[PDB]
Amino acid sequence: VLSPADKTNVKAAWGKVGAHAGEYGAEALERMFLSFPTTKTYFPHFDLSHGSAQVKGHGKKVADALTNAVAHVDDMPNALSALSDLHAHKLRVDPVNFKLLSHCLLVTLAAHLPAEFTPAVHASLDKFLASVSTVLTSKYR
Amino acid sequence: VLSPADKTNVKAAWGKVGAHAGEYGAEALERMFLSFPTTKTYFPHFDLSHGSAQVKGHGKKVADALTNAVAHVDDMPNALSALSDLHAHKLRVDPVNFKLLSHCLLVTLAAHLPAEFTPAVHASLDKFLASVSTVLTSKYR
Amino acid sequence: VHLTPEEKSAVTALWGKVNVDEVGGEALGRLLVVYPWTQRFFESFGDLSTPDAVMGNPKVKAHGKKVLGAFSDGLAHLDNLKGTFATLSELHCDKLHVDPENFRLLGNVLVCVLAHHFGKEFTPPVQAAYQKVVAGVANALAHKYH
Amino acid sequence: VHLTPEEKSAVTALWGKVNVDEVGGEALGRLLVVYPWTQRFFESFGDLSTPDAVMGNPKVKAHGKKVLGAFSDGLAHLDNLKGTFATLSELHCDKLHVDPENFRLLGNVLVCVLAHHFGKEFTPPVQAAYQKVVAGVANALAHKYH
Ligand code: HEM
Ligand code: HEM
Ligand code: HEM
Ligand code: HEM
Repeated sequence: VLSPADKTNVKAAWGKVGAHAGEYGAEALERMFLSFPTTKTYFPHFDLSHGSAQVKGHGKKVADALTNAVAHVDDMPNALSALSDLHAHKLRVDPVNFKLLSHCLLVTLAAHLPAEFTPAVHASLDKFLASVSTVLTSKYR
Repeated sequence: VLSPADKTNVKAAWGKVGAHAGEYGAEALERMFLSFPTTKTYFPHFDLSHGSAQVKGHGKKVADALTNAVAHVDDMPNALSALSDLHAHKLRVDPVNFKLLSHCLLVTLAAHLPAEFTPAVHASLDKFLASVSTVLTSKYR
Repeated sequence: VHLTPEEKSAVTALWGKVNVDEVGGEALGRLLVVYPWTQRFFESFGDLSTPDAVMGNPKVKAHGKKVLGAFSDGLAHLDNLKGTFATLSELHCDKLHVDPENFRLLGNVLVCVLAHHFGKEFTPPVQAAYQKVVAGVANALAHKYH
Repeated sequence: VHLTPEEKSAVTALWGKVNVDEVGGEALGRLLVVYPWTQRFFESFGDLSTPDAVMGNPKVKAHGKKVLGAFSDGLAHLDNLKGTFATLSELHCDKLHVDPENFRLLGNVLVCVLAHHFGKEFTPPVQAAYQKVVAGVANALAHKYH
């Protein structure tokens, strides 16, 4: 449901991020584990304390997967087919938690990219993050 | 998305509803208004009392749109286009209430179809309803 | 939760004809068929391929006996749900790592079953009381989730 | 709601440096923009078609000024959020007919506005303390819904 004005926005603000993606992703989780303790359940084999390398290493993957989606924003179902299967049959994360991350992500983009975080872009991204949550869970049943 | 089987089961559970559709849709409404009072915020113009001509008439429309969705499950976006626009631009109901109306619709079908309502059919009806929820809110932004 | 004296009597009346052990295996099996992503905890249960395999698994059935048992014994302390489940709440978080959402999915598949089980007797006013009760039981299990 | 010593000191210290008339105007505008269907309760507000409009609309900015105002008043009474909004809850339900869900959306848009305004200062622990206040205040408004 992303209008042209939407892809231009998403691409625009995700272009400014650039190298910082890893750092940014890493913070989105820390805000998630602290603001929504029930998402800590999916990581009982991690060390969730501030500065955890594991959390920074995971954020990196998550963020690269979004950069990958922003590139192939026209054909996501396929660029993300391998991730979709992984979350559907192996990780089995309840669909709800996808909303908590998206939210925690946008928050991390505002406290870092204030000039480009206009109410227009703000709405394009949320949709974007929604659109990725619709794919990553498409095959749960 | 759906599977060839889910369709056969949907066309099954429904094919048995027959002429109890408008009446089953009426029960599903009373239930939703009782187990979830927050929904009565969308009907401040109705007489929400047992038997109401308004609540019954409505239950008839709702089901009929479902009977139509089932007939064209191989092509739902097209068939519910008129309602998509209606919900997205006029009524404007929070996408969360669609899930509540869905729960009350399964409770009804189960209390009325003892023989048919099997685990595999239950699974399919729940998908179908959510698939109907996705089309009606697809144009929200 | 806060049910009226008439709503509580209702709950108890209908639960006096519930075969706790059968409904247990029907509730826990249906939770794993409609929402397969719950199966993530029962790898050590064996065959969970088909709905029949899931519905005829002696382990799923046995676990259902437990769940709906601990559930049924909580109907005697409707006025103190948290107290009664304060320990299982702690356990599900720290050692089981079970996402609290699951108690909401199970609480709804429990309502659809009692509906399929009692038919016309499972009336709208009766359903609500049960909805308040399952929510209340879910809320209590997720009370000590740090 | 319940907040620890460190949390409450984080929530307050920060709320002391907030122009309640700027954040409220902003917050209500974005709610209307990011989640359009919430534009339903405001027909008599004028032009809302473009975001540039919504944000420059005086009636929308005037409202947000009063809403976020009544919000600060409860920030003084955290230990009793339910009794502090007892009258407003009734109002929103009975005469306004506003689906409580809309208190959950505003609460999340309000944390984004705080993170956009303070930047780094809005550290993860701080935000955490804020997700609590909002959800709390949210239940408090939805508390007297029938
Ligand atoms: C924007 C949404 C999400 C994206 C794009 C994403 C992406 C990924 C990626 C790239 C991996 C690494 C796969 C590999 O090891 O090769 C992964 C793994 C994982 N994800 Fe997600 N994920 C998302 C949401 C979620 C959510 C909401 C949760 C949390 C409640 C979750 C839990 C996990 C877990 C537990 C793993 C495995 C961790 C490990 O490597 O040990 N993911 N995800
Ligand atoms: C499976 C989902 C749903 C279906 C198939 C559905 C279908 C319909 C239909 C067929 C109409 C009749 C429009 C006309 O008269 O031309 C309509 C109107 C309406 N719907 Fe939806 N709807 C659904 C969900 C919802 C939900 C969840 C709510 C809200 C809690 C809702 C609230 C309304 C209202 C307020 C009306 C207008 C009543 C009036 O005529 O004044 N709908 N819907
Ligand atoms: C109304 C809710 C429920 C109640 C009353 C409940 C109760 C119990 C009880 C009595 C135990 C045994 C604790 C012990 O080992 O000492 C337990 C264990 C467990 N429960 Fe729950 N539970 C509930 C819902 C669920 C659900 C929905 C899931 C997850 C999707 C779940 C998964 C488990 C697992 C994995 C164990 C351990 C399995 C085993 O060792 O046999 N429970 N629960
Ligand atoms: C943190 C939450 C909120 C607080 C503390 C709050 C507070 C208030 C207060 C103080 C009034 C003013 C009554 C008057 O003097 O006329 C009011 C009215 C109203 N609120 Fe809220 N409110 C909240 C959220 C919302 C939301 C999310 C919506 C809808 C999307 C909403 C819609 C309205 C409307 C339309 C009015 C009535 C305007 C009129 O007709 O005069 N409020 N609110």
